[PDB]
Amino acid sequence: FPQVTQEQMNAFTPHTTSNLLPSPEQLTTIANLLVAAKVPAASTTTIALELVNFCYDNGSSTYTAVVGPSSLAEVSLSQVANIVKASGTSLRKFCRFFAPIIWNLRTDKTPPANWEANGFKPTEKFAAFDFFDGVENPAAMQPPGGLVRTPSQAERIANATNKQVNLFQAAAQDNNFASNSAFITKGQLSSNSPTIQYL
RNA sequence: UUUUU
Repeated sequence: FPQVTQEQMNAFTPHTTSNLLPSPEQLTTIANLLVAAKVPAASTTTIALELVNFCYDNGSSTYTAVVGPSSLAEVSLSQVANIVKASGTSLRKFCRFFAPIIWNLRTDKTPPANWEANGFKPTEKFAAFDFFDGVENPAAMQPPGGLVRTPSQAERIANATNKQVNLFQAAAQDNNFASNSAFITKGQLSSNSPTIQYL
């Protein structure tokens, strides 16, 4: 190895990606299938934003019942969300790409729908959506004039501590069985007692 | 990776 010199560390191409966002190769196998849904060529970020806006109020699980007709084309959201659930990228991974834009578009104006009953205090309610780690990412699509306001520390602590509570609501309903068969599960649906409801 | 109902 040639003991890197100054000219080499002065002629570096700065370029950052992240595995929390869908790979650049996956951003094309989505656009090519969107136009295949008769979607306009130029207006391809609008339809994706109109889905990020829906996952901002209901969530980004793979089990989210996406319902609603788009107001920008003749394509329904369900077939947009089902297109984006292909080629490997998860829905949440996709909404993470536009998180910095939905931040500007909706913060301090309209909170996520499911915060009154997701464990968020009223002051830190605008981080009440998953994929909130999309603004902690300089790789996601950034808004023209930067973010409206940086997330506060309270909001981050909340999104962290509430991310773990939900994981101990999903992982506390399933089992540590590694097979759905009737010989391993023995019929038991869950593998853990009601330590999954009480404190 | 897992945050819906």
